[PDB]
Amino acid sequence: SWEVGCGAPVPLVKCDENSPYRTITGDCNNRRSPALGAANRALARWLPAEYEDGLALPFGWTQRKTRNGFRVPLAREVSNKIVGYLDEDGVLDQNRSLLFMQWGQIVDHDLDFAPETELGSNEHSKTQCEEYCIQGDNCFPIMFPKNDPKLKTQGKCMPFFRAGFVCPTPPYQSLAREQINAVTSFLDASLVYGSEPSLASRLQNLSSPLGLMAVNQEAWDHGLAYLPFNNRKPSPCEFINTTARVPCFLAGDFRASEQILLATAHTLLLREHNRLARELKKLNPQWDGEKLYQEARKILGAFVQIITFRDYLPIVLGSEMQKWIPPYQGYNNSVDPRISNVFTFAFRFGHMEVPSTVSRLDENYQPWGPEAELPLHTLFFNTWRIIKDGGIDPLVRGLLAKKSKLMNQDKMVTSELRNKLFQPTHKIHGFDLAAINLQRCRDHGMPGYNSWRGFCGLSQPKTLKGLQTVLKNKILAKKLMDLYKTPDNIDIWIGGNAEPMVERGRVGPLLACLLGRQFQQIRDGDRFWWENPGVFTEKQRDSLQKMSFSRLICDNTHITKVPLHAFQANNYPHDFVDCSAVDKLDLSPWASREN
Ligand code: HEM
Ligand SMILES: *[C@@H]1O[C@H](CO)[C@@H](O[C@@H]2O[C@H](CO)[C@@H](O[C@H]3O[C@H](CO)[C@@H](O)[C@H](O)[C@@H]3O)[C@H](O)[C@H]2NC(C)=O)[C@H](O)[C@H]1NC(C)=O
Ligand SMILES: *[C@@H]1O[C@H](CO)[C@@H](O[C@@H]2O[C@H](CO)[C@@H](O[C@H]3O[C@H](CO)[C@@H](O)[C@H](O)[C@@H]3O)[C@H](O)[C@H]2NC(C)=O)[C@H](O)[C@H]1NC(C)=O
Ligand SMILES: *[C@@H]1O[C@H](CO)[C@@H](O[C@@H]2O[C@H](CO)[C@@H](O)[C@H](O)[C@H]2NC(C)=O)[C@H](O)[C@H]1NC(C)=O
Ligand SMILES: *[C@@H]1O[C@H](CO)[C@@H](O[C@@H]2O[C@H](CO)[C@@H](O)[C@H](O)[C@H]2NC(C)=O)[C@H](O)[C@H]1NC(C)=O
Ligand SMILES: [Ca+2]
Ligand SMILES: [F-]
Ligand SMILES: [F-]
Ligand SMILES: [F-]
Repeated sequence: SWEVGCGAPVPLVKCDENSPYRTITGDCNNRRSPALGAANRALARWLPAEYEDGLALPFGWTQRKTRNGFRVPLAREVSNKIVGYLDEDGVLDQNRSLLFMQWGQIVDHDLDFAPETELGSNEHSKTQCEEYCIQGDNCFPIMFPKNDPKLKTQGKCMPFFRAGFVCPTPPYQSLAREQINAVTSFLDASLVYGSEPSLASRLQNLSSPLGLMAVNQEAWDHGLAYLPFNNRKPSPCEFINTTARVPCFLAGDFRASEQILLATAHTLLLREHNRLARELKKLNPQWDGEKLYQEARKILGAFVQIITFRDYLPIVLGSEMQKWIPPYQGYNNSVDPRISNVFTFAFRFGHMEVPSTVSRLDENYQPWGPEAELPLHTLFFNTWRIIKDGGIDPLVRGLLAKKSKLMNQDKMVTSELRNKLFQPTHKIHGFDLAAINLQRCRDHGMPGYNSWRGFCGLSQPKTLKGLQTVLKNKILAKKLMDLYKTPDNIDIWIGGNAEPMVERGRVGPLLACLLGRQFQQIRDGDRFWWENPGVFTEKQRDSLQKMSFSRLICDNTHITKVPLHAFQANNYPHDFVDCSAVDKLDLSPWASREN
């Protein structure tokens, strides 16, 4: 008895079988169990969900029920006491480019998404929740503590709706609540091509047989393309400057326009497709619109994988890289490719790497204009800055020349993300990502810190002094303890991120384990992993090993000077070489001789 069945509300079709191209929804990868890794399924559970009433209520819901005999601290008070800081001076990561942070957010959005509950294409709940903070059904407000400034100017709470959950929708029972993953589990650039047929089609240019993606027809960037605008009205990107009226962009993943620098990456990727598409058409004049689409799409997914696994992971995990992700040994069909629930919180470490400003640089990498550098908080859902203020180049240079914020125990998340966040639904720039990240842990029903420490075979502290050693920080450990009473209750997000960083890495033991586990799993379980023999020919593989994020920039913007290693900190003149010195992708092995 497993309850094994629940395969209801989810899109399903026949397995193309023996087809050399990934299905959009992620289905048909695992032949013997077709729905593994597919979009719109439940986040996998490495450990049993822990809810207040065992079944679905989060801890904190019933204001009288304890978790391990203690009251869980209000999400925002954990923010105020531990996560906040004021001095942005000294904070930058001295050997990681702002692209380091940015790539993590791409990978993240390629792997997982637990959307919010709706139930109101018009309803008094998307207003009874924001206007009166009444807890009920899917409205689980973030109450403000006594003494929070925000009390004085904002209200009684920050509205917050519980995340979507499998099987049905409506008021639900039976089993433990499981959240949905509306995105595919495999590193496959689903953020560029979509997870859904439908949406996947919308994205395509099917007015012509060139196998191109749709591009904006209203604005251009020095003859280079932009992402299409969205049909959607209302539109937050429009609401951000009622005078300008520039809607959000349309991409394979709905979160694309959340911040300007993310929209930038999305558009460099689209560009890479179209570029690949044309080139392919040149070498093989007789290929299909579909054929061109899938083939470029396959080369692109191979790209996102190579940079992630060869260039990005080695530096998030550091020395702990070798221990969780041993060299590739072939596709294993028994390895479960599904993205676990805890990963979606483990991967949120990147939030502590986001700095407070964003720069635009001129051709010599000098401040572009008088208002070059801007507060990150005016950039949430900001699209007018790209379209009407220089385009992409000024913004990509910033990613290569600036640095990320470095995780620090006394400085965790910049106030830009911590007090001034713009949520696409409501009106202000007054939300808190750290309190939300904490509240979301409880909604998803996550086990405590020690449960995960135990899961990774690491010591489990039970007293102040024990927590002091694990964290190697005396004061931090005291605050955490005064708010939680026991480490067993410490929310995984704040717990995993409070640990000191491993050698050469950028996350601690617990996080290196949970991420390290996830990545080995989504690589060993992917039938279409690029090295998996039979997916790309040997000569094609040799061609792909030369890809670099640097070249991607050369071939897709008008930048002519770039670093060789793009994630490490690079100083301009000196660390920047001319594009000609950077290896190009030789698309010649993709040639097709008929006779
Ligand atoms: C500064 C720019 C960023 C903003 C404004 C931002 C904002 C957000 C917001 C609002 C959420 C959803 C909160 C909720 O309703 O639960 C979210 C989720 C998340 N963020 Fe970020 N984020 C940013 C950067 C990053 C980066 C750099 C990373 C990692 C390297 C990251 C990783 C994640 C992860 C893993 C999720 C959960 C995804 C899911 O399963 O749905 N974010 N972010
Ligand atoms: C700034 O970050 C750089 C990357 O973390 C780092 O340089 C890297 O150091 C590692 C470890 O010593 C080396 O890794 C590579 O070693 C051989 C070549 O030496 C390669 O064949 C392997 O693939 C392996 O990855 C590299 O020497 C180097 N990485 C690269 C890509 O150049 C610096 O240590 C950091 N700067 C400071 C001051 O610490
Ligand atoms: C809302 O979006 C507006 C653009 O979509 C933006 O206005 C634009 O920004 C500045 C003025 O704030 C102007 O830049 C400069 O333009 C000429 C050069 O061509 C100079 O001579 C001017 O002195 C000016 O500094 C843009 O041309 C301007 N356009 C308009 C119609 O005002 C606003 O800044 C945005 N404001 C908000 C609320 O975010
Ligand atoms: C889909 O089809 C073609 C692909 O090239 C696009 O039309 C060209 O775009 C520019 C628009 O300024 C012009 O040079 C011509 O009108 C077109 N040239 C060609 C090749 O005929 C069109 O933009 C594409 N539509 C979308 C949204 O992708
Ligand atoms: C494929 O991955 C699975 C997932 O871990 C592995 O299956 C294990 O096989 C070993 C035998 O070497 C057993 O002792 C383990 O208990 C199995 N674990 C699970 C979860 O099945 C295995 O490493 C891989 N299979 C092969 C032989 O390639
Ligand atoms: Ca994916
Ligand atoms: F600057
Ligand atoms: F503002
Ligand atoms: F060149």
